[PDB]
Amino acid sequence: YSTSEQLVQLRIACIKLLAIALKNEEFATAQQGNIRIRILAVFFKTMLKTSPEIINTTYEALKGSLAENSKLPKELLQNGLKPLLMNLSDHQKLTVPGLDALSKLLELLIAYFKVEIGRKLLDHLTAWCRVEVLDTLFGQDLAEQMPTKIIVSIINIFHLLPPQADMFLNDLLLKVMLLERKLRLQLDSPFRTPLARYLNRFHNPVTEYFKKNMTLRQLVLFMCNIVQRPEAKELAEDFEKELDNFYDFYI
Repeated sequence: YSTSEQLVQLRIACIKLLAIALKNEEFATAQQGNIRIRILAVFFKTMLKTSPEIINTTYEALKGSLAENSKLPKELLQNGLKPLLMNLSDHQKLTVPGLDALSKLLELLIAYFKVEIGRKLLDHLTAWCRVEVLDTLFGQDLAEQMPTKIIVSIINIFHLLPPQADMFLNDLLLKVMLLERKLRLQLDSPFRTPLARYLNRFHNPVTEYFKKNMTLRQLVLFMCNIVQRPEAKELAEDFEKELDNFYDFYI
C-alpha cells in the first residue's frame, strides 16, 4: 500500500508523459513510424487496471492524445478490445471496473458499429434479474450490494452507446420498471440517474412513446421523477411544448 500507492502515481506520471511525448510532430512520428502505435498498445493494455484513478487519466490523456487522428485501427483494435469485449461477452459474473472501462472506451466510435452490446448486456440485465439473485437482497439494502452496483453500471453505458436507432427503448425501461416492482422500490432508485442519462438522448421516439402509453400511471409517474433532476435538460424543456397535447389525450 506504499509501493502500491507510489506504483499508481509513478504509473500515471508515465501515462502522463507518453501523450506529451506524442505531441511533438516529426520526433514521435518520425522515429521509425511504429512507436506511437506501440504506446497506444500500452494504453489499451492499461484500460483493464482495477484502480479507477489510473483509468481516469488514461482516458484524459488518451482523448487529447488521439485528438490527432491515427491510421492505427487495423492491427491494435483487434488486440485493444479482445479481453475487453471478451469481458463484454456473457461471462455472466462481470465486475464493476470492467464496465467503467467500457464506458470510457466505446465512447470512441470506430470499428464496432454493430449493436449487439445491448443484446448480450441486456441479457446481463435479464440474468441479473433472476429469482435467486434478487433473493439475496431481501432484507439487506440497496446500492451497497453487488448486483445493484453492477446493474447501475450496466445501465449507465446506454448513455454512451452510439446514437443509431433504439431497439432498446421499450424492453429496457419495461425491465427497469419490472425491477422497480420486483424490489417494491419507489420515490427514487439506485438507477434513475443512469436511466435519465439514457432518457436525455433521443426525445423523438420517447415523447412519442410518452404519447402512446399514457394511461400507465407508473410510467407517467416514473417519467415525472426523471425530469426534475438537473441531469435532464432537454427533456425538461421538451415536455414543455407537450402540455397542450396531454389535455387533448386525457380530456
